[PDB]
Amino acid sequence: THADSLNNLANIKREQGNIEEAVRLYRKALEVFPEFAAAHSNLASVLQQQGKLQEALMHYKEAIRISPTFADAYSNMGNTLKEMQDVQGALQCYTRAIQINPAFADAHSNLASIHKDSGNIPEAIASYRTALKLKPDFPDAYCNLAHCLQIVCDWTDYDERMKKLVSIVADQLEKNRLPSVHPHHSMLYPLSHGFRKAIAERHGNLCLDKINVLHKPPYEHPKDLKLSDGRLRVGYVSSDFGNHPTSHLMQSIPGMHNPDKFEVFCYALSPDDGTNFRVKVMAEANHFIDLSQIPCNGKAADRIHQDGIHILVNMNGYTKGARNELFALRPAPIQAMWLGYPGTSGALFMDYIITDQETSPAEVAEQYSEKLAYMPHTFFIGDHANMFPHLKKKAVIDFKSIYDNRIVLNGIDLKAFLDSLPDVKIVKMLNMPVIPMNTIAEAVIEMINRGQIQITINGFSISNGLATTQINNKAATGEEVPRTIIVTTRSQYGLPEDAIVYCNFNQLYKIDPSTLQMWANILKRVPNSVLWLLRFPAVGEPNIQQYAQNMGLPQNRIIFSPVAPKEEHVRRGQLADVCLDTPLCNGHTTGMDVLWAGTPMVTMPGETLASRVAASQLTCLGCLELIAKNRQEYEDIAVKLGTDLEYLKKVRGKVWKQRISSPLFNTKQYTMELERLYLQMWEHYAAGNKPDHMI
Amino acid sequence: VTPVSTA
Ligand SMILES: CC(=O)N[C@@H]1[C@@H](O)[C@H](O)[C@@H](CO)S[C@@H]1OP(=O)(O)OP(=O)(O)OC[C@H]1O[C@@H](n2ccc(=O)[nH]c2=O)[C@H](O)[C@@H]1O
Repeated sequence: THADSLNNLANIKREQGNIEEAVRLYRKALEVFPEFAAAHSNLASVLQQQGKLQEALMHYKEAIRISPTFADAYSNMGNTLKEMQDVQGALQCYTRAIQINPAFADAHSNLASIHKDSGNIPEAIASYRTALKLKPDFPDAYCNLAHCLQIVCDWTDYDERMKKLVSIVADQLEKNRLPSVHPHHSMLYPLSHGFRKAIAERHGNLCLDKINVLHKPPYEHPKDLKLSDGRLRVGYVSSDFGNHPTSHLMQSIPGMHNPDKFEVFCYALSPDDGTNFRVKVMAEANHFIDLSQIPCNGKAADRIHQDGIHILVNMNGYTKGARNELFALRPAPIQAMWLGYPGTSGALFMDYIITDQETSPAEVAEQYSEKLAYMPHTFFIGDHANMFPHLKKKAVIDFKSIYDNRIVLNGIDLKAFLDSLPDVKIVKMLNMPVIPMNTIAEAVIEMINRGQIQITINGFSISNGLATTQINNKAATGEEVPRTIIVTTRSQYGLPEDAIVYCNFNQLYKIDPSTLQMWANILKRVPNSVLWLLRFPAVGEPNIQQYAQNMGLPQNRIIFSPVAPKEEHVRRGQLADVCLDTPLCNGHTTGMDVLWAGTPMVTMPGETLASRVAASQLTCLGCLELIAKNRQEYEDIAVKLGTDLEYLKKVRGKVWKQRISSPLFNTKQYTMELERLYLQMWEHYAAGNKPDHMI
Repeated sequence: VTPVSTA
C-alpha cells in the first residue's frame, strides 16, 4: 500500500503531463516493492513516451515475467515495438494480449491501428468495431474508426457519425483531455473553428510537456545580422526532404535564395532515402544538417541555436515525422509555419503562418493561433517547371477529321521529331502541332493498342506512357526528366474518345456525400460525360459506385484507374477536360498537378485553410471564373465547361498559357517574394516589436 | 509506393 500510493500518485502526475515526476515516483514504488508488475509497466509506458524505448522494453518484460498473463503489458509493449519499426514484434504482442484476454478493448484498438498503417483498412475497421463493442465509450477507437471509414468513403450513418465526433471532442475539451480527433483530420469534420484551433493547441501542448523534463533555460536570440555578415539565416525544418510531396513542391527554393542576403540551413528529420530530391536540397542549401542523427531534441535544438537561425520554418505541422519539440524549445526568434501543414498549429511557440489573402482572408484570423503572413499571390508553389518540362508543350494525333486531349505526345525532343515528319499541321491556340492519320500515326496507335513498351520512328524513341517504370524508373518518379518522347491516350485508361472527361485525382477521403451529389448532378446534366477517379484506395471504389447508383447514375459514368507513378499521374491529366475539385479538402499538391497539364479546375472555397487552397491557386493563375461561391454555381460552371465547347477551349487555352505566364509555377519569383516577407518579419522584430499581421 | 501527406 506504500508502493500503491506512489504508483497511483505517479499515474496522476502522468495524466497531468508531469512526466519527470511520474518517472521518479514509479522508480520509488519499485525500490519499495521490486516485484510490482503494474509499476514496471507504467514506468515502461512513460519511458516510452520520453523515447527511451530499450529501457521501456526491459520493464515491460520484467512486468510480464512477474505476471505472465498481464495482457496490458503485452499491449503496450506492442506499441513500443511498433515505435521501433518492429511490426512483426508488435503484432506478436498485440495478438498475444488478445489471446490472453479477448475482451481487452485497448489491444483490439492497437491491433486495428497497425492494420490501418499496413494498408489493411477492412481488417482495421473490423478490429475497431470489436474494440467499440467491448467498450462503447472509447473515443480513440471511435475517431480512428471514423477516419478509416472516411478513407474508404463509407458514409453509413454519416450525419450521426459527424455529430458523434463533435460531441466526443466537446466532452474531451471540457475535461481538458487530449482530443481523439487528430489535428490534421479536423478539417474533414463539421467542428467549430474554436474546436479546430483547440484540438491543435492541445496537441502542441504534448510537445511542451515533453521538453520540460530537459529544463532548458530560454535561448538568447540575435538582435541584428552582424555576425551573419548581413545575412538572414533561415532554417527549413522537414521530415520530407526526399521523395515526398513537400520536396515535389519546394525542392528548388533553397538553391534560389539570394546568398548576398540569406543563408539557408535545411534541417532534415528523416534519413537520406537515396532519391534525387534529397540529393538536390543537400547540394543546393548553403548548409544541410541531418537531425535524424540527433534524436534528443535538447541537443538538436542547441545545434539550431548555435547555427544562429533568425527564422525557423516548420514544414511539418502535425504530420508524420514532425519534431515540434524542436520549435517548443524556441531556438530562434522567429518561428513560422510554411507549406507542409494546411492548418493552424494552435501553439504559442509558432509566430506566423505563411499564407495568403485568398487562402486565409483577414476576417478569419480568429481561426489561427499564428499571425497571418501574406505572400502576395499564393503561398502555394510547385516544382513542376523543373520536374516536368517535357509537359510544357504537346502535340496530338488527329485520329479522325481536332481534339487536344485524346492522343497526346510530349517530349524534350518533340520539335525535332515533328520536323522529321511530312505533313504536320499547326493549330494556333502559342500552338499545337497535329500529326495526321498516316502510317506514322498508325504505328503509334498500334504500339498503344498492343500494349507495347516503345518503338522507334525516324530514329526517335517513342515510349508508351504506361511503361515508364520499365524504361527509366527515375523518370517515372519525377527524379529525372524523361529522355524519350511519351505517348498518352484516353484509350490507355478506357476513357471515351467522344465525351467530356471530368477528373479528380485526390485520395478518396477528401470526398463526402454532398460532394458526390454535386458530381452526380453535373454528370446527369451532361449526358455522355464521365468522372475519372483513382483507386486511392481501391476498396473505396464500390462504396463510391453504390452511392452514385443510388443518386441515379448508371455505373459506366464513373471510371476508376490505378494510382500511377508521379510523372504519369501528372502527364495523364492532359487527357481530362475539366477537374472537379473536392470542396471538403481541396487538391493541394494535386491541384498544382492538374493545372500543370493545362486542365481547368472548378472549385468552391470553404471555411478552412484546406478548402480554400485551390481557389488561391486559381486566383494566382488568373482564372477567377473557375471559383464557385456555392454549389449551384460550382455545378453551373462545370456543366458550362462540359457543354459550351468553345468556352471550354477558351478556358483551357487560358490555363495552358497562364501556367507559364502567371506566377503560379515560377519558383524564382516565389523565392524572391518569400525573401521580402522574411525581411519584413525580421525588421518588425529587430525594431523590438513582436508578431503582428503582415498584409 | 506513392508518398502522401499523413497525420
Ligand atoms: C491534406 C494535405 O495534407 N494536403 C497536403 C498539402 O497541404 C501540403 O502543402 C503538401 C505538404 O508537403 S502535400 C498535400 O497535397 P495533396 O493534394 O493533399 O496530396 P496528398 O498529400 O494526398 O499526396 C498525393 C500525392 O500523390 C501523388 N500522386 C497522386 C495520384 C497518382 O496517381 N500518382 C501520384 O503520384 C500526387 O502528386 C501527390 O504527390
